[PDB]
Amino acid sequence: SEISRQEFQRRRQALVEQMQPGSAALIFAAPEVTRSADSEYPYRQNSDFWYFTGFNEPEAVLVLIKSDDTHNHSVLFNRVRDLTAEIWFGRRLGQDAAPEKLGVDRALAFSEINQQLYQLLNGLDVVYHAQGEYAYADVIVNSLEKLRKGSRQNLTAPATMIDWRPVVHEMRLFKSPEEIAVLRRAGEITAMAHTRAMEKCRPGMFEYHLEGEIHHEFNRHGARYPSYNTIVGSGENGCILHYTENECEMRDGDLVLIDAGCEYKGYAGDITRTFPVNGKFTQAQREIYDIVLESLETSLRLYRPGTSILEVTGEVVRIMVSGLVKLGILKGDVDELIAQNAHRPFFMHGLSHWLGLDVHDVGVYGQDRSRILEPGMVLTVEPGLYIAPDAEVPEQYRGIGIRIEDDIVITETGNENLTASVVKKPEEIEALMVAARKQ
Amino acid sequence: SEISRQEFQRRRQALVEQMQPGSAALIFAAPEVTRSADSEYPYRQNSDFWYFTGFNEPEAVLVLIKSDDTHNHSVLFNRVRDLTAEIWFGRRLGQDAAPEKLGVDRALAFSEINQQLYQLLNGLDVVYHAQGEYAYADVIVNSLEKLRKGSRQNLTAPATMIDWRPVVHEMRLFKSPEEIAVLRRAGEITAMAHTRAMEKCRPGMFEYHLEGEIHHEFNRHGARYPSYNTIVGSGENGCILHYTENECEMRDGDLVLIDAGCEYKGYAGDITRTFPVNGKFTQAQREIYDIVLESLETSLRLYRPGTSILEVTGEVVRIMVSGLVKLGILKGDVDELIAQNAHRPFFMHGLSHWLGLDVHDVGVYGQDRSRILEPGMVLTVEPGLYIAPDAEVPEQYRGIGIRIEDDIVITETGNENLTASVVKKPEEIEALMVAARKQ
Amino acid sequence: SEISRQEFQRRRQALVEQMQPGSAALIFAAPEVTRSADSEYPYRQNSDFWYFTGFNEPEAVLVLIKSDDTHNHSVLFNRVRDLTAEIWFGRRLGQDAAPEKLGVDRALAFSEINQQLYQLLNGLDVVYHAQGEYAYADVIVNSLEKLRKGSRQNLTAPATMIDWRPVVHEMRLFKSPEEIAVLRRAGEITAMAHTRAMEKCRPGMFEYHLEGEIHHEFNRHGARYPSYNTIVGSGENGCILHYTENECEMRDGDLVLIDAGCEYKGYAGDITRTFPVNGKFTQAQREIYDIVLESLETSLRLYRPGTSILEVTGEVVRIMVSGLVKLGILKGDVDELIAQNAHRPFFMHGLSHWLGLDVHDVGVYGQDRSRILEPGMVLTVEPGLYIAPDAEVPEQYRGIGIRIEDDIVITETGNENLTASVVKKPEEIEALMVAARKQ
Amino acid sequence: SEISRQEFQRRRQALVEQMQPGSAALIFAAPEVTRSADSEYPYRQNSDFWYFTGFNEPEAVLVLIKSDDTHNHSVLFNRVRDLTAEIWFGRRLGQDAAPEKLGVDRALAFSEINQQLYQLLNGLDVVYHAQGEYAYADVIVNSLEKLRKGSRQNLTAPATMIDWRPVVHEMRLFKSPEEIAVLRRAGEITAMAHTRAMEKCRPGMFEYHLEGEIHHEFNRHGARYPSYNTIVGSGENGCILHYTENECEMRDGDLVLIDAGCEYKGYAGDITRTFPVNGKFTQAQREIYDIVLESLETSLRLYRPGTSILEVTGEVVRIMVSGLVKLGILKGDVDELIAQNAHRPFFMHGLSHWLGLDVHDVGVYGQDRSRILEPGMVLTVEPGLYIAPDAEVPEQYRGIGIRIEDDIVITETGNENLTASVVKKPEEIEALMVAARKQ
Ligand SMILES: [Mn+2]
Ligand SMILES: [Mn+2]
Ligand SMILES: [Mn+2]
Ligand SMILES: [Mn+2]
Ligand SMILES: [Mn+2]
Ligand SMILES: [Mn+2]
Ligand SMILES: [Mn+2]
Ligand SMILES: [Mn+2]
Repeated sequence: SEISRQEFQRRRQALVEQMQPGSAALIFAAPEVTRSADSEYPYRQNSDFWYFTGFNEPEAVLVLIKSDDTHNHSVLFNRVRDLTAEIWFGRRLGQDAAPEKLGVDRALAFSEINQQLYQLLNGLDVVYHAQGEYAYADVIVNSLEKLRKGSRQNLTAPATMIDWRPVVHEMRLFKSPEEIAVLRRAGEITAMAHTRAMEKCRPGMFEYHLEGEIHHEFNRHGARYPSYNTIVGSGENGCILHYTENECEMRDGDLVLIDAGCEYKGYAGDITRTFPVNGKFTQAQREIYDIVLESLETSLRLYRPGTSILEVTGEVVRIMVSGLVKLGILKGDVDELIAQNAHRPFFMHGLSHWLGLDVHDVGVYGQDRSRILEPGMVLTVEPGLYIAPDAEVPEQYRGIGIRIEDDIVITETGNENLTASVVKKPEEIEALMVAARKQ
Repeated sequence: SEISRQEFQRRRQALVEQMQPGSAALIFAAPEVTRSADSEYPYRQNSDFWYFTGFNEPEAVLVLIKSDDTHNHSVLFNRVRDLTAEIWFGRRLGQDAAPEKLGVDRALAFSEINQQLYQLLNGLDVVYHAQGEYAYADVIVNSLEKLRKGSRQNLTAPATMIDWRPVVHEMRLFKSPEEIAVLRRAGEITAMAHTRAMEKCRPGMFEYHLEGEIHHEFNRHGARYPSYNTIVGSGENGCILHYTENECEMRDGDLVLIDAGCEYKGYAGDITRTFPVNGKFTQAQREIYDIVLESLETSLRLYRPGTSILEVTGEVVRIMVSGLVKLGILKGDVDELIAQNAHRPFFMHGLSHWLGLDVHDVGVYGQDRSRILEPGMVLTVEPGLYIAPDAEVPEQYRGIGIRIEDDIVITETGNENLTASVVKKPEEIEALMVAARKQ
Repeated sequence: SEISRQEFQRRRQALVEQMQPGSAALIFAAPEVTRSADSEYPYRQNSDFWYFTGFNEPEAVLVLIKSDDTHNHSVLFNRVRDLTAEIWFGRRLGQDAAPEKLGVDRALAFSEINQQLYQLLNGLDVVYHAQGEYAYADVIVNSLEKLRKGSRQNLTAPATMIDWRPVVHEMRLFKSPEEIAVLRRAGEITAMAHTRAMEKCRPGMFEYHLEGEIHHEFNRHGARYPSYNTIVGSGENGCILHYTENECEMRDGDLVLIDAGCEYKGYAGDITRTFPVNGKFTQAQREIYDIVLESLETSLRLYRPGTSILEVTGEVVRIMVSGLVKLGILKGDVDELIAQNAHRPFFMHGLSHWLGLDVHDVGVYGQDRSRILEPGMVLTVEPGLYIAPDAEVPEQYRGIGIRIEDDIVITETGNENLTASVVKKPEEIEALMVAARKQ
Repeated sequence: SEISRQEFQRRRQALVEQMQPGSAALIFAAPEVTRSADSEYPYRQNSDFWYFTGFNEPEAVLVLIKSDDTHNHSVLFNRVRDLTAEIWFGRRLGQDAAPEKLGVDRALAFSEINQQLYQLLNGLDVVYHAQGEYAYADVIVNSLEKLRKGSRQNLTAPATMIDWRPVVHEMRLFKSPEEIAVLRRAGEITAMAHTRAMEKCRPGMFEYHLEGEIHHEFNRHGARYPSYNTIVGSGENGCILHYTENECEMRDGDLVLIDAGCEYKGYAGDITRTFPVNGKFTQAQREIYDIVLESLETSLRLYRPGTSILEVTGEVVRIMVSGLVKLGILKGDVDELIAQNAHRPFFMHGLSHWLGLDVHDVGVYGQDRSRILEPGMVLTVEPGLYIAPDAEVPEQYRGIGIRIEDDIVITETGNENLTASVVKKPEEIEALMVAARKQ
């Protein structure tokens, strides 16, 4: 599944629809980035620029001009076709093929941006620009100065600049059926990688070995890159939320927390599964795992239109405090403990965040993530309990870090879980591992 | 194999040895880099900062102070130990453990760099700084302005600034036995990945599938990342030197050029192998492959102390022109054709480049890469012939891109080939592929 | 005459009136400026910041907040009272006395601007800021980034930024009776300086001597500084529009063009008078002077509400071409010559420009300065003829540069000439000079 | 008197003499500076650029190239001759006339600086550049990056950058006989201005009136601009060291402290004289004035080769403490009071500073201004006593600010006072004022 040219065009029309007449929206591509000396990291297009073009080249600017309420057109600045630059670094779309290919009205060489942009903004009343996103973009836009100082040439600069991100990000917050299909495939690809990791894990292997298995699985399904740096934290490393070293050998008797997700057609998969390295939870590991699983299951039953992340979080907190008191990790009255946020040393992050072109996707959460949920919103559900190796708790719980994380989409009557194809019930994990351990 | 703390210390002493008395050398860590929004690319330490520390954290500065000819000491500025930043993002070395761990005399918090640096440069005569490398580094160093304007406080700024790169890069150009062992392991890891790719390749698979196989092989041996973006160009894509899209399905009857190398302990492996997708070279494919192979073999026999890349290139050019004339691709007198650089449309890059902490390693080449080779120098050997799909040559050669690339180390009496463990003779490639194709 | 605190307040209310509810206008002071090393030029406040405050200190920002349609208040950031900085450099208004003194509601220390500004813009919908005026102002305003990234702290940034200059400059274009009184005094002060210069001029004196006389006259009336760099161009120097060297000794038989105006209470006086150095126009000097004077007189009769600078310019051009044809300087048909802009080599600048807090005052001119004139507009009237020393014209006209420039205010039924108190009719100039030359 | 072309050439040769072979010194002109909107302050050339050229145009760079120990040449980048830019703003030297005029070997258009500079620095070992002086200069110099990255074009960048200021400023610290003649004329011009001010001062005049008299006197002698902003502090304003408002009406019975100096041929005059507004010192005014005068006279007797500013300051401090104890302003033992720096609340600045192309001239002072004085050094001598209007001292001394400041040149056997032509003994001041007050 993917996002076609037609949908990119619809998104552009939806923005223009919200734009004032006599205005221009400017959307810039991500700059290339250095890894070391003259080598660069694999190119990652800006999420917002991608959302409107599906074009993976740097040095490109999308210009949406709304002359009036009926008249509007698009202009793309992109790298010119160059034979020696292409023989060396790869093919370029160029200007001739851009209009038909992307669905834009015109295409100009990026090399001419400073000679053409001011001419496109001349006499407009508003310019929509995401100021402060990229320094090179700001330099180009600020160079407005030509218009401001060009009255003798009969040039006028738009006196209003509006940040298009709040509107674009609210658009991104609500997925189209096509986007949900893409995310559904990403969740499925990420689930297969996690299953594979569970089936490959053996005491003595290095944490990065599971990362290697996961990235090979992402790749074979057409998702070349992870949507974020893979986390493989065994033993004490599981208490580090974003532990990315993945350098320790995995110990017999320790749990391993895997946080990994692919990037398929620009969209993020986001899955976390914690399981025993030897295929068998110990009693103390199983006791913490149960609290985190109930937190997840209860959340999955509750998430729906009408509720909110904040509301569902209160349910998880009560589940957590209850279990921590029962195990002896917390001491006191449940309601009193809840009132003093006593769960915080063991659960210090949020239960959810939006999911889309970015793993921590754009969109307003409302204070304390209280915004009412509506169909089309995609988010993660990732309770966790992390007992520090030196926490003042019963000895057998120290160094246990557990998180169990799925990706869901709010539907008309609940939510659809995009990553339930990888097991999370302890007996199922053990059963899965036991079958793999026998060949 | 690896580079221990002792060797990092020796390198620091070797720099100090070359430094003037009453001076300070400043070496900055690479800044973290954004991939998208709030997600960052996997951290890659600056090669020069790594060369002297083996420390993989950002926001760190190595300060080597040479008080006089007998007295010198080191100061490291690095991120302070922070409990909440570590619970979230990972462990930090901190200041207490830095001296013993890295072998530096003192360690100060990076947060105090602007309050301490000027005090360290006060009254020195020279400051060695790689100006223009990183903007943040330049801002810190330029803020010298405190010393210049602080005469009333009895402060004086060094009036001389020397770029330490020419000296450090000349150091990097000559590998220690330990570095050669690391590169030898990197060449071996990269060769196993290429062998694996040859054995997995089947018509119909996508170019990125081979990239997935290669990166999984790098990973299992402890080389998490490639030293450069993997190139898998089948058919016409083989004529694009650094084709990294790797998006086309591989065709029965086409050749596939794979350019890939791992990064092991900071060092680059750099291997290219071109072979038939179906396990069998066609006559026309075999005819071009032979010219490129002879170019490589002859070069491997010749490379040694006393010669140069330029000198060996002349040998390759004659081999190329000779074969292109014999095949009908070039027309005329060999010596006349050589004199007019007639091979250039088919071989447009250099035969070698240095290899080390960077795939295109630092070090002076001499005009036209004429510097006399000496033991300890590591370089690649990567003749290639690329016949454009529209080249005015016999129809059967169009769209053929071939490159065969090994990594070598110049020794006292020749060179040691670090990547010969992956086959390159056509019968050997076919034999290898034929055995894999039967299971 | 001057502009009191009440008027500065009215101007602030008039801006707020035009502002949208839920917005803030930011107006920054001019930065101090270096003359050489550690010495600075005499401080000149930004015209727009002055227009709203009458406050002559650097490091100050005026913040006008419009909470809604009925509620609005002002906050001033200004240098804190410091005993040692004041003993050395001068008194500072400080925060305690600012509210009453300037008429603002609150005053905060400039040192706290970055800790307070974002708090003042939090939750507003619009921020009016003159982007690109001062780099330091832009850095402060862009540091919006705190609001954008502070959603977890419940902070929101205004998504709209509007340039307040077009509105403020349109305000500045129309003078209040008080401003016209100030400009009237400035025109009178500048006229006395020009009269003094005419009465002091003697062959052999240096051009800068007249500049010295002029600046001494400005000073004695309370106008310490010129509104622009004084121009004293004798002989060939008169053909250089903004000749400011004023280094040549004045020759018997040459004309001297003086362009000078004071800055009184922030407003510009702008007067040009050209006269013979020896007190007597030669026939050739008198013949060119007559054309320029008729151009000025005709313009002074015509300027009124309903007409425009462009319209009056056409009248001047016909006068010029007519006289140049009659003298032999131009050859051909008057109407044909006018049609080919044949006067341009001799009159290459505009006839008028606005006058106010800046000598070349803000305000839209309309294409080709065609905007219809209205009461309250202040402008200059400064025809000129400059015959280059090598111009292909009758020998006796070469090296003659003449300009005669007055400042006027458009009234309900014409214009009031603010600088007619300094003579411009040749017989009057000669009469004036002849009387001075006898003591 | 002035500095001719030959001397500018000698200075350039003296720098080249101290430069290493295979190097280039870069000296940039001061950028033009905005006063308001499109009007600029009168141009002030950078002191160091002036010191080597005597050229008063912006957008110019002096390049001194020392090929070896015998071979060296100069290249000047300066604004090209442009007919329309000159008709409007003034004449430009241009490239054709530059070599002969300034005495440089070649002159190139400033517009070509980025295409030519790197070519001039190619292959050199050292570049002398005053980093951080001007941002535009740094941008030009840093754009070295072309050389660093141009090895394939056979370009090499100098690896050493040396700040030429310490050497140039040490040169500037020692005046040539010609420079001393210029400073002698500047001191004489400034003394006539101060005499004029004393003779014009009358109760009721405004402080800025004396500033007007002073600047008119500077001007008539060919010193158009002050070397620093004129200070005219009457009454309590005299206790503000650099009071430049000069806005108060001068009161009968108050003292007026005038700090003013001209800028003649680039050099600074620097004189301070404090006298009664009504021509008669009161007893309390006379008692403080005597302490400051003795401090000055004693210093003038002492200043010579072999001593230092620090040494002479100790003499002044004893004189001050002695007189303050005798008047009742200080209480205690003189030696004890001196030991606790009890004079500091009344004398808080230094006794001297260097004088030359900058009023606070370049040159190393040594810790606490202890550098041994040598012939050729020019400095000021400006003891002062400032009793705050609220100081806990006898009522009659409050609000008295007095400073008496001369400019001297250290000679072989003492010093020559360059500004003694304006009276400083109280009876002489009164006598001077009394004669002027009668007409
Ligand atoms: Mn996750
Ligand atoms: Mn997540
Ligand atoms: Mn390669
Ligand atoms: Mn290579
Ligand atoms: Mn004028
Ligand atoms: Mn004018
Ligand atoms: Mn002074
Ligand atoms: Mn002084």
